[PDB]
Amino acid sequence: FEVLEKWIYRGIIHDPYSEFMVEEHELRKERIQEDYNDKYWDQRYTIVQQQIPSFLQKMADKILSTGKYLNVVRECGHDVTCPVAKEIIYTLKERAYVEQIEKAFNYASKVLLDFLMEEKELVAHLRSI
Amino acid sequence: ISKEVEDCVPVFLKHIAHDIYVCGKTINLLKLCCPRHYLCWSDVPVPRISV
Repeated sequence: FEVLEKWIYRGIIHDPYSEFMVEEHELRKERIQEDYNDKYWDQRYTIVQQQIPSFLQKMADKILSTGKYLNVVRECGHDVTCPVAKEIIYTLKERAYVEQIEKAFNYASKVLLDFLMEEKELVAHLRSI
Repeated sequence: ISKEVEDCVPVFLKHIAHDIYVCGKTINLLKLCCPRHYLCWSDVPVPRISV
């Protein structure tokens, strides 16, 4: 849960041994200066199958998206900070972790979309194409 | 409603044999379609587990 708390609230994946469900491929070696593969949205931050906890399999896809979105603003130097980092504890009969994963996921997409539609404004570039 | 013709009158009473079947398919359908504010999967507040 401590690893997921870092990945959901920041792009960091400390994961000293290869155990966490998300993995970070060093696809910078081939795609850098020119993001030939647009790797960030393709094969930079990718998923692992046999290291999924089996209780988080319903939120499995969302977790990856939750954290990848953080990087493409944490890559460009605009400071991205979660408003509050809430701690998460295993529990049975009470999926309170579900609501928290969602509260973080929604802030992630919201921040990236707002920055993109004002900074790197996409609406104007799309007209002048 | 009865397993084969072996209905459990003790648990179903044959009454909830049909009702249980219905509720299961409707929640699974609405939820399947999309989280709705009133239910939104397990967004429903403190429903006593009871049973």
